[PDB]
Amino acid sequence: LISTAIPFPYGYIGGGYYAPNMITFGSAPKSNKKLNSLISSTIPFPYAGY
Amino acid sequence: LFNIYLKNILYFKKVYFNFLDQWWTEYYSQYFDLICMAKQSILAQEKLIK
Amino acid sequence: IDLADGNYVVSRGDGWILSRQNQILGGSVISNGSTGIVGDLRIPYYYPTPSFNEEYIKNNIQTVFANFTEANQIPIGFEFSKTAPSNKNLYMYLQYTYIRYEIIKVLQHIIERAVLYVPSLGYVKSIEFNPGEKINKDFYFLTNDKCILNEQFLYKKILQRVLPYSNGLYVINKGDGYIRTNDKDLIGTLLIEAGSSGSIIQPRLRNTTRPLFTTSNDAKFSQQYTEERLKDAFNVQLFNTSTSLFKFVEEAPSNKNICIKAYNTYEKYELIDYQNGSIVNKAEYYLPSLGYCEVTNAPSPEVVKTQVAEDGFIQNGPEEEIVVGVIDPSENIQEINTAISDNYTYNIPNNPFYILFTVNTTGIY
Amino acid sequence: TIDLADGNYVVSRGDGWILSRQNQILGGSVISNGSTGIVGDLRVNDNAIPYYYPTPSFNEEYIKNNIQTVFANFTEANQIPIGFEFSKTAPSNKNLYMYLQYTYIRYEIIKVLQHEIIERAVLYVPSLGYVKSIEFNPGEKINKDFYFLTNDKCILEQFLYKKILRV
Amino acid sequence: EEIINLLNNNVSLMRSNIYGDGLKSTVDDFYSNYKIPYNRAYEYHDSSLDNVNIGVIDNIPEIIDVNPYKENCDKFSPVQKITSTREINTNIPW
Repeated sequence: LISTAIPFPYGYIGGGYYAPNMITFGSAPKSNKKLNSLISSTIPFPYAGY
Repeated sequence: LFNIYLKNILYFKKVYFNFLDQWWTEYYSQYFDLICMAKQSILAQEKLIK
Repeated sequence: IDLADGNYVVSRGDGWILSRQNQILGGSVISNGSTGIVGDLRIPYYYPTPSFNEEYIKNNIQTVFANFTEANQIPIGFEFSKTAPSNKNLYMYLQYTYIRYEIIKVLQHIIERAVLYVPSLGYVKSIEFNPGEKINKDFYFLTNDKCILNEQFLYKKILQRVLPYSNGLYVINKGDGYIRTNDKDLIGTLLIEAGSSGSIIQPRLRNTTRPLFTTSNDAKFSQQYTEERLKDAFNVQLFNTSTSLFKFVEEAPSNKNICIKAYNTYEKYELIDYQNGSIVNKAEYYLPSLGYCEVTNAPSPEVVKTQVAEDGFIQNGPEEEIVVGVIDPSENIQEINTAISDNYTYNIPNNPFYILFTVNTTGIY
Repeated sequence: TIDLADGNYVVSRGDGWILSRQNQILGGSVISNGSTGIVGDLRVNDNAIPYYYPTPSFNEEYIKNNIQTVFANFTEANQIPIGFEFSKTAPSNKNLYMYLQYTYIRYEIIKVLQHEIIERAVLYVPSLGYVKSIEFNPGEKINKDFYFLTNDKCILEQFLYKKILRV
Repeated sequence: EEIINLLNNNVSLMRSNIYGDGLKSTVDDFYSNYKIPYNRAYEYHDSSLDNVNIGVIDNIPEIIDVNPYKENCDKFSPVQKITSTREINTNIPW
C-alpha cells in the first residue's frame, strides 16, 4: 500500500484529466496519382503529461 | 417518536462514553503513575537486596 | 564593418549548425524503397564577453528580436522524409539548426562580440552508400559553426476616410495573416535537399495560446470586456483555436533545394466606440489563427547589413474588413413578449435603452 | 522429434505468430469506393503483456529469466510505446474489408531426452500487428478460412536454439 | 519539568526531579467547552487491509519517465522549543 499510494498527480498544463491533444506525424511520400499528404500517423501530443 | 427515542438513547450513550474518557484521562492516569512508581520501588528494593 | 561607433545587436538568421555536433541525436539507415522520417516534437547557449554579460544579451534580444524565453513555451516539429534508392543503402542523420544572435561593439570601423544560440529547427544530411565504402570525414564532422540557410545581418543600434456609422460600439474583423516585424512570429525555416520532402508542424496546446491585446484605455476597454464584445459579435471564444493544428508539407524537385519559412499569424479584431463621427475608444485583439508559409530557393553565392524594420504588423492574407454593431452592455433591454400585427403601443416604465420586438407580417411600418 | 543432445534448450521461433480463434476480436474496417483506410495501433501497456504457458519444471520465472538472458528483453522494452499502421486504398467501384490482428514472438523452453522432445513451455511476446484485407461484393460468400484460424501459424520460419548450462 | 525541594527548619533535605510528557499543554478545560453533537454521528448504534493485493501491486511496472511538477516542496523549518522548570518547596514528602 505504501508503494502503490502515489500522491495524486496534477492535470495537464492547462488543467484537466481528460483526453489530451493530437498531432499527426510522418506524411507518406507522394505517389504517382495521389498526393498522400494526409497519410500519416496520429499520436497524442502531451502523452503522460500529468 | 420512536426515532426520537432511539436518537436520545444514542445521545445518552455518547455522554456516557465522554464520561468514560474523562475518567481515563483524569483519573486512570494518576493510578498508572502510581503503578509506575510502585514498580520503580520494587525494582529499587530488588537491586539493594542483590 | 561599415557602421558607426557604438553597440549593435544583430540577428544573423536561423540555420546555424554548431561545430562537433553532427551525430548527437542519431541517424537512420534505410535499404530499398523505405522512407525514413526523422523529426522532433517538443535551452539557449550563451557566450558572453567582459562588457556584455548574460543579462545584457538577454534583455537586448528580448527587446528587439523574438522573445525566446516565451517562445520556448510553445512547441514545434518537423519531419524531413527521405526515400531510399532502388538498390543502395541510405543513411540520414539529424542535427539542430539554431539562431545566431550577436552583440557587437563597433569602434571606428568590431572590437567585441558576444553570441547567443537559440534552437530553431532541424536539418537532415543524407548519403547513399554501399557496404565497405569509405566516406570522407567532411560529411560526418563540422570543424566550425556555419550557416546553411539564408545569410542576413539584421542589426539595431543599442541606446482619412469617412465612416457613416451610428453612435455605439462596433467590432471590425480586419483580416487574417497578421505576422509581426523582425521575424518575431517566425516559427522557423527548414532546408530541404533535392529529392526529399519536409514539413513544419504546429502542435498547439490546451488553453495555451497568446492573443495580443492593445487598448486605448484600461478603464472601459479591458481584455475581458473586449473578449465579451468579440464573443457577442462573432462568437469568438479563445478556448477554441487551441485544439487546432497546422502543418506545411512540401517536396523538393530533383535538381534544386528549397527553403520553407513558416510563421505564426493572427486575426485582427478592432473594437471601436464611434461617437459623432469620432473614434473615442479603440482596442486591438489579435487571435492566433493558423500560420503562414513561404517557399524560397537558396540564393547564389555577398550580403548586405540591413537595419531592423519598425515594430508593427504585416498582413499576409487577403484584404478584409467586416463591421458589425453590438449591443452596449451598459444599456438595458426590454422585450415585447407578443408580436405586432397592425398597431401597437408601448409604455416606457431616462437612460437610453433597447426594445426587442418582432412583427407578425412582412411590410412597411 | 529433434536432433539435439539431451538437456534444456531455449528456442526462438521468430516473430509474426498469429494466435488461433482470435483474429477479428479487435474489429475491422469497411472502406467504400475511392477512399483510404488506415488501421493502426500503438503497443504500449496492456496489449504489451506477455502470455505464459508453462509446464512442470519450467515455471514463469525460469522461462522469463532464460529468454531475457539469451534473446531480447521484453520487460523493459514493453514500457516504450511503439506504433504500427497499415494503409489500404479501396478500388474505384468496390468495397474493401480489412481487419487487424496481433503478431507475437514464439519463445519455447524444450527438454530433449534421447532424440525426442518430452516437455515444452511457451512464452508469447506481443510484437506488432497484421492487417488482412479482402475486396468484396454485397452478398458475396467469403471463405471461412479468411476470418478464422484453427491453429497458430507463423506468417513470416526460424528455430534458434541455445543450450542451458595497423599503426 | 519540576524540582521538588523537601524543606526541613528551612534547609533542603532532598531535591527530586519530575519530568514532563513533552506534549502541548493547554490550561483551558477541553471537556467543559466541548459540545457533544446531536445530529452528527447519530447512527451506527481488525479487518482493514483487505482491499490490497500483493500480486496486483507487484505486477505494476515501475515508474520510469517522471513528468515533474515545478513546486512540489515548500521548506523545512525545525521546531525549536525551550523547556521551563518550576521549583516547588514542600514540607510533606512526595
